[PDB]
Amino acid sequence: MFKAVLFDLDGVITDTAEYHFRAWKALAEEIGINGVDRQFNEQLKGVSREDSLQKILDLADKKVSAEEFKELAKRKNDNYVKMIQDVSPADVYPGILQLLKDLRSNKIKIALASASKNGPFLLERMNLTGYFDAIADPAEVAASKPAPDIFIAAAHAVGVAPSESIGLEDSQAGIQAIKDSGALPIGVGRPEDLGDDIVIVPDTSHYTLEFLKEVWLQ
Ligand SMILES: [Mg+2]
Repeated sequence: MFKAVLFDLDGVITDTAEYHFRAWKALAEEIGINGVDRQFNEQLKGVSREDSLQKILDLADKKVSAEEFKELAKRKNDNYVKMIQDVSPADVYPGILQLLKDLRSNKIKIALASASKNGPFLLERMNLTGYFDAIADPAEVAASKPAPDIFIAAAHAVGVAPSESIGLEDSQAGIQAIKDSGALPIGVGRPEDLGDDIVIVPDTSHYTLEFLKEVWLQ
C-alpha cells in the first residue's frame, strides 16, 4: 500500500480565487484600467503574477518601467495577503478533513506540495497543520510544475520515495509533475483539462481513503 499522499493546496485542499480576483480588480480599479471583471478574471486563473499583471496592462495597451511593474505586483500581493486573513476551517474542501484524519490514523504520511508562498499560513488558518508531516518549501525548488521537483521534495521530506506515494492535483501541469516524480496521480476535475490516461474524480468528496486504496490496488 502507498506510504504517503502528496497534496497540492489550491484546488484540492481549498482555494483563494475570490480573494485573488478581488485583489486584481482592486488594483485595476486603482490604476484606472477597465475590464477586470469575473469573466476576464478566468484568464488569470493559474497564471503567474507577472503574466497576470501584463494581461491587465494589455487591456489599456499600458506601458510601464521595471520598477512600476514590481510595485504594482507588490500592491496586488499586499491586497491578497490582507484578504486571506479571513481564511477559516470552513474553507476546507469537502472530504479533505476526513481524508487527512483517515490517512493519519492509518499512519500514511501527509505532505504539502504547493507552490503557494502562503502554504503554512493557510494550513494554520484552516486548522490543518497537525495533519501535515511536512510542507515542501517552494522557495527551495529549482523549478515549478510541470517540473516534478516539488513532489519529489514533498515525498523525500516525509522519508519516502515518490514511487511510494499518491499525488492529488486539479491542474494539468500538476498531474504531469506527479507523473514525472514517479508518484501515482489522482486528479479532481475533468478529462478535458487533466488528461484521460489518469484516474480523475469529479470533486474532492470522492477523495476517500477507501478509494485511494482501490486505485493503488489497480
Ligand atoms: Mg491545484
